[PDB]
Amino acid sequence: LLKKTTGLVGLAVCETPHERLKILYTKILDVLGHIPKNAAYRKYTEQITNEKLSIVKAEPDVKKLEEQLQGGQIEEVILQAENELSLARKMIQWKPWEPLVEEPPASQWKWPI
Amino acid sequence: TRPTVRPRNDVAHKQLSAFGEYVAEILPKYVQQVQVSCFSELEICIHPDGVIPVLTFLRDHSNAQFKSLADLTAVDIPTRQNRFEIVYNLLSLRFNSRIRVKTYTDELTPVESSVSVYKAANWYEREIWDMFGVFFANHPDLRRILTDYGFEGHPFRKDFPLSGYVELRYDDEVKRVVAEPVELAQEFRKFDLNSPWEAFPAYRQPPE
Amino acid sequence: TSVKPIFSRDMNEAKRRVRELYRAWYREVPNTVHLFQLDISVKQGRDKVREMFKKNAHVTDPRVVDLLVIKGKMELEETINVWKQRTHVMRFFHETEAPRPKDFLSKFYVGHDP
Amino acid sequence: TYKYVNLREPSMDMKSVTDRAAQTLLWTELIRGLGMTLSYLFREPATINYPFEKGPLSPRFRGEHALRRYPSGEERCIACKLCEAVCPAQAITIEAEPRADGSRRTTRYDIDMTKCIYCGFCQEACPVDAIVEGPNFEFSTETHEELLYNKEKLLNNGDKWEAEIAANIQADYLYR
Amino acid sequence: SNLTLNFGPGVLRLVMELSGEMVRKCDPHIGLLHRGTEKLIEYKTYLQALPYFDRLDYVSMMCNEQAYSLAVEKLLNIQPPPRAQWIRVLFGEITRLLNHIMAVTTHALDIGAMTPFFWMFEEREKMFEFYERVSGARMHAAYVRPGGVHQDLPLGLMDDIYEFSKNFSLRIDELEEMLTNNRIWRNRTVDIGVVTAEDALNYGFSGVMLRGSGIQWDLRKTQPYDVYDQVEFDVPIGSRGDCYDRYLCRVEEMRQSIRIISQCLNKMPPGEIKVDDAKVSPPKRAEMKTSMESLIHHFKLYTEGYQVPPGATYTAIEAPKGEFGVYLVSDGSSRPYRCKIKAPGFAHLAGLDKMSKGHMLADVVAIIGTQDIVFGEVDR
Amino acid sequence: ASATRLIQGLRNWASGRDLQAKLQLRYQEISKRTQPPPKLPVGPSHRLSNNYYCARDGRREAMPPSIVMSSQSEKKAVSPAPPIKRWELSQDEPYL
Amino acid sequence: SNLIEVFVDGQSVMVEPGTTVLQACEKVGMQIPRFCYHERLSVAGNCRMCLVEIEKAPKVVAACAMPVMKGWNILTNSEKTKKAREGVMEFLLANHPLDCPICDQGGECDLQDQSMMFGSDRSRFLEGKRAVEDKNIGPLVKTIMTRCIQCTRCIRFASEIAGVDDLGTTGRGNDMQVGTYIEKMFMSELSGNIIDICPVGALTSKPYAFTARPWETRKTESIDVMDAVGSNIVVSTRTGEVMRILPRMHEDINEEWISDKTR
Amino acid sequence: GVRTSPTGEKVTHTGQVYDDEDYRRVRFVGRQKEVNENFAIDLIAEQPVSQVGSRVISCDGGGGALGHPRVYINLDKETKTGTCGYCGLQFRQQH
Amino acid sequence: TQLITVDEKLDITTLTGVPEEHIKTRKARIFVPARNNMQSGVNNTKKWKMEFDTRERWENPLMGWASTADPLSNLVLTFSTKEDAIAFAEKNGWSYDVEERKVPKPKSKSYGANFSWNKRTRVSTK
Ligand SMILES: CCCCCCCCCCCCCCCCCC(=O)OC[C@H](COP(=O)([O-])OCC[N+](C)(C)C)OC(=O)CCCCCCCCCCCCCCCCC
Ligand code: SF4
Ligand code: SF4
Ligand code: SF4
Ligand code: SF4
Ligand code: FES
Ligand SMILES: [K+]
Ligand SMILES: [Zn+2]
Repeated sequence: LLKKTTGLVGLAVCETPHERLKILYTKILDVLGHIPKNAAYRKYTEQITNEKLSIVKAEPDVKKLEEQLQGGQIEEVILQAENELSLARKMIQWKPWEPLVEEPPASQWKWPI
Repeated sequence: TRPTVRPRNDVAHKQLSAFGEYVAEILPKYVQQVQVSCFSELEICIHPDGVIPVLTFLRDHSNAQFKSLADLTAVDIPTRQNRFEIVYNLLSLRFNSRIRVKTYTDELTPVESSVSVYKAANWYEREIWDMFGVFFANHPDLRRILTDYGFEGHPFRKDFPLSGYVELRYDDEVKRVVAEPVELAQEFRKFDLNSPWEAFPAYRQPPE
Repeated sequence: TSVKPIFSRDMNEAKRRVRELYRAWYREVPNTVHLFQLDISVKQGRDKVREMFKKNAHVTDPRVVDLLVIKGKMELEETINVWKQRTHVMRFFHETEAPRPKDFLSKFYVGHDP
Repeated sequence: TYKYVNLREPSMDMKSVTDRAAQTLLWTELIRGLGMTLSYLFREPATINYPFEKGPLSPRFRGEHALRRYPSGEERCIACKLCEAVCPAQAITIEAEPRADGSRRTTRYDIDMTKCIYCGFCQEACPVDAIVEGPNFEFSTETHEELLYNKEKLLNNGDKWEAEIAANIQADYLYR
Repeated sequence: SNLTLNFGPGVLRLVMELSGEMVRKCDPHIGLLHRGTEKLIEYKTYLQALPYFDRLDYVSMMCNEQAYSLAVEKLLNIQPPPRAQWIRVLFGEITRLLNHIMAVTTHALDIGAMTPFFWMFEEREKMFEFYERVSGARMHAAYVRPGGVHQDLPLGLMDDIYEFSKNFSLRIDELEEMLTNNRIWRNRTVDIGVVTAEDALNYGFSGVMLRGSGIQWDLRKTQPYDVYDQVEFDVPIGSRGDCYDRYLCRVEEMRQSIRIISQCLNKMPPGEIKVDDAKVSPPKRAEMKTSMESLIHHFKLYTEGYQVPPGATYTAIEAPKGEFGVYLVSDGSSRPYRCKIKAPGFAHLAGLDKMSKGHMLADVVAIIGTQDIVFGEVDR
Repeated sequence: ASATRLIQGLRNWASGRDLQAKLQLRYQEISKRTQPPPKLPVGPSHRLSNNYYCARDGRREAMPPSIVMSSQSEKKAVSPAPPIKRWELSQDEPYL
Repeated sequence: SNLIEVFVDGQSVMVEPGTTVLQACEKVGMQIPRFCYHERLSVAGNCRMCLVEIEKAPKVVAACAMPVMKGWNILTNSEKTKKAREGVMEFLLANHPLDCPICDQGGECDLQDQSMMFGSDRSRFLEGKRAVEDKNIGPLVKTIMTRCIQCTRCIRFASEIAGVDDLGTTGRGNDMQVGTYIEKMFMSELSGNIIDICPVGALTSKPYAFTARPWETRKTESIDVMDAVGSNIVVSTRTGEVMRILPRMHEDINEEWISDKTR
Repeated sequence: GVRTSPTGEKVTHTGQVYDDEDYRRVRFVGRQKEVNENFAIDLIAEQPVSQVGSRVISCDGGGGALGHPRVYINLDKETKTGTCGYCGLQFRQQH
Repeated sequence: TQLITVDEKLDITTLTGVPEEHIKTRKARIFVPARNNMQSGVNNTKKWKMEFDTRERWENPLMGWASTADPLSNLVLTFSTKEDAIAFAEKNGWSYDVEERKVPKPKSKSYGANFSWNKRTRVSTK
């Protein structure tokens, strides 16, 4: 129907939201395959990305895709997919599935003192 | 317990406990404690090396989306060897939720600045420099924001006194506002208000 | 005993940063006396800079002298940019403050302070 | 549950384009603003004639402090120091002793009116309605220490304003 | 090279780096009203700490009272009575009218439109009469307290609030006649201070500063407090993120505040106004002077104060300037261990440097107007 | 209220509104400055029986925060709450 | 060892045989409310504020007097313990005078404090109160006996520590009055400690009377020099002026008492 | 019941007067020492002793909730009257 | 490596902004506060406190108020253990003195001892 505005300032209307979400979700899965399988970030993000990708592949309509992705406008769903891709690329470098780097001191989180 | 007692929200308590488990198992490298208060607020107590990886997670993960930095706070607790408790209050508008991320430092260990995650932090941790003396590494313009320009000390430290060490007056000899050691015409009257009877048995600490 | 540094790995890099901060203050003192139109000399302001550096001369911790260099750079940034007024520059010179009793006997005469 | 301020697309027929061109060239909204200013020119202004006319106040009004008495001349203050305990500014300084008939009475009741935040926590903490924050607000001074009230000043304020203070308390004590 | 203008000492210091007419850098120096409020709070009881909140956003007094009261009541695990909650929502929206009159009319006064200032401050004087009739003070009421409100409404106050509210929309209409369609007012606001939605979220903006950019967020709707889920109102949403849509959002929030005030006047319930836990709220003076327990509780609440159970909350409201938060830490005693005050104007004035880039020097006073900045809450 | 009808008509024409119906100056329509005395109600804890304070003690039902994780399968990924419901446009006045 | 195992709120603790319920709860850091119990006086068991539930026992026990049996689970925070405390506090405050603003005990009053902590927040007493004739026991102890809650710490102190046997209870029932029954002057060398151990404002310091108030006093821990005992004291000052002298607990010197010269 | 020191300075109801050699009298030079001349210790002595036929009397200071907390005064001593600790009104059992 | 080894004593006195007179002439006192003997409650004897030596309080010439020139006259710090207080005092260059915690020793209480057959611990009244 070619939505005129997203309503959010600085968030332009995406012309082809379905193909853009398919590209972003397969790119998230490609980046996310470089994480070990036992990492919870990989399991959880593959789970939610496969759910969103199946919803995108199942719905031709743009408005109904917005109501069942449940993330607002379709352009901020695209923006969140970009943020998840950037996050996964950072999580490869951080490697935060590793064990805890240091225990806190024994009364560090004791409240009240 | 209906009229005068605050009603407990068990649904939000269960949801925030599940999301705290979620954050603790996605990021076990930095998460030290996860707790949910009885009024249903989630606290993620982390190691200070994970200021940037945890906050970037909560900002960017599709199940978190904590896009708003509501507040950034230090708390001085002098009985801890890491006396400063750095507190991040985050708002997810997508999931209509708030989270608290807590870490710690002493006087000499720098905390990594989170301006690359939230630009909102730019003044807040700058305030934490001014009020508490916590240095933030890789901050763009870290300097004082609230105290006077030549101010010595960090006022919100609990060993800093209520009235300071200096006070100002106009001196007409030097034609200038001058700083002198503080003398009060009336001393602030310290009130010892604490009852010697225990108020809350649920918060009783185990004895020695 | 393994702590995280601020800028300096040891005391030599720390003394390097102290030394560069002293160079910058030494260069800045004549401009500070000029544009704040101070009633002190350049020699007197440089003596005050030397006094403030020698006051902290006993410190052997690299993180503490890193924070001292950071705070000295903040004071210098507040001086070069006209963020301080003349009053803040002259607060280093405690001119309206009467000299404190130094020896035992005059402190005995004036009051109870040790 | 939300509305869009400023999401109107203007009509592009020749009627509306000519309307906007006439507004641009003939200054129509400017004449509208001049009409509204001219409309207030012919209204009666809201100006009261101070000091002959006064701004309206309630009997709850928090003004100048006063120490009150019983209807026998005995002062109400029994030196309990609740008002200085609750005083958020620590504006109240109290010293007390038994006086010559053994009564628990103050020897010092100071209110620094320049520390005072005029919030009335002292009059609501007072168990005997001794300290009140009365109705006077016209007590500006020429010197700072004239606003450092001792017990004699506060008892004279009570004796000065009691005919008004008692009637204001009479109008409001059932809300307290 | 480029010009450096030090606009010296609400009160604000500004360090401008200008390149002719354009603004290259805006450095706001603050702390000119830093009073160390939240260090003073640590040496006072919770009741004693309450009047500091009147003096932070000093055009939004009872809203900050409400935020601090909600924080303390959350840590105390008690709830106010329903009439207290309706009085808090009524006076919170009266307070919102006060703040948006202050915001819009001083923002017009700083641009040059000086007359609707004088028109709307008489309405503001009548609302200060409402504060004075309910508490005894025109501005710093100390009225909304942890546990409810201090004192019940005097008889005849709701009729006068009705008589104010019945006429106030015409005052908004003539303000809007002076400014909204005025081409001079539009030239000073329409392309000025454009904030994208993502930058407004990232820079910690809240309130109208989000809603002017199209972000559908209002804490009275999303995270509702006292009885805001029982009142019906709309949330004005901007479309261009500029000074003009934020102006229109504040005008329409005055409209919706009048709507909420009508609903509060019609739905005010009977009952008590403090929580009937006398270990938190002080008893009535007639029973204080009659009952032994009531006198003991009066004594201890006005000298020690109530003990708050240990813990930390972040309690936020939709104040008229945005999200007003208290991060309150109790150690178990009757005094706050820590009270961090989150003000909207702090992050808004931090975002002033991005908002002023590419604009003129006369646009900066308009951007400092559209960010509703009171330096009491900015500096604490 | 004391304005003559010529000035009143000029004023209503210049504003474009009926100004006498909604005057910004207050008159006899406001409440009396002397009111009858109130009789304020009491709360729910003003009872002579079944009113033990331990059955209504709010501060003593506050608990320490439940430690979810401490450092001393195919489970579903969770969010801190369900996603926020999309706001509906105003039926009252959408400006559409 | 012959230690027996008891339970305070489920927590195990090993106590000596003959340990009371109150002392067993003290070993896990729980202070049971009390008025007549004092750990340096003999056990009276008559204020009934220490009543606590032992589980699987359908009657509260006086924790100051009851020895623990092996295997008791002491329920310090259960519902009927709290109801017992609220009922006993209600009876203590039924006839107690509304004197807290004019009473010197206010702010440092056990009755005020554990009325706040363990009692109800309001009154059901719709009657007139008793009023007791004041006694004259000397120039040191001001006596306002309407405030007396009849805990008999007076009498046990004067009998057991001061060795005087001049205080007692005359009468019977609600008319039972603590006093000397005659115009007799209680002037021991240790007579000022009944000001300390009186939990209420019935026995106050006549020199300290009306002058200060405990929240505004600064507490300086110091030493007596009035003799060679070296009694540990608190000098309580206010705005740079010495208000009074209280004892400090030193178990090996002055256990928690001071002489009247010291005081 | 105000009186006057030999310096000419009025003595307050507390009993405060500066000494003759005290410099702080200079604050009243050209100005006045504000004293209240309604001494409460003299005005409560002017009240007559209330003769009542009860053994215990109650006083709230008059006005109900406008007075002080209601206290109960024993009147068993016939040597001394029973004085209210708040308002200073004194009572006597008439038998 | 990203961690350095500092074997020096922890000293932050040059960073706290405290003037030298209120570092080297003050005596911090580290102590568990004594129980107010007006009351039997012991909840104020649970934590360690750090206070400083009381300096001069004099009479204000105008009002008679207590004037002070001591900035540290109201500074009372709370610590969970003695060692935390000692570490905080040594970190700030404060010369300190520590009083040990005085606990009340366990008493032997027997209500039956009030009514003994042959001991002096009989009460003469009850
Ligand atoms: C003796 C009395 C003298 C004064 C008379 C007026 C008194 C009252 C004045 C009240 C207002 C004062 C406001 C002060 C500020 C003014 C600002 C302002 O208006 O700026 C000017 C504004 C500026 O408009 P703007 O820039 O705001 O509007 C946007 C315009 N675009 C989109 C193009 C960028 O208007 C003008 O420039 C108009 C100039 C005057 C034109 C006069 C009418 C000419 C009509 C000719 C006939 C046309 C017929 C159609 C075509 C066919 C022709 C054959
Ligand atoms: S009004 Fe408030 S600040 Fe003023 S004396 Fe009373 S309690 Fe203190
Ligand atoms: S609260 Fe009232 S009675 Fe108590 S000291 Fe203050 S003024 Fe006097
Ligand atoms: S003894 Fe305690 S409860 Fe009784 S009047 Fe005195 S302070 Fe109040
Ligand atoms: S006067 Fe005090 S110590 Fe003596 S029995 Fe009565 S309440 Fe107990
Ligand atoms: S304490 Fe056991 S009954 Fe008094
Ligand atoms: K006593
Ligand atoms: Zn009386």
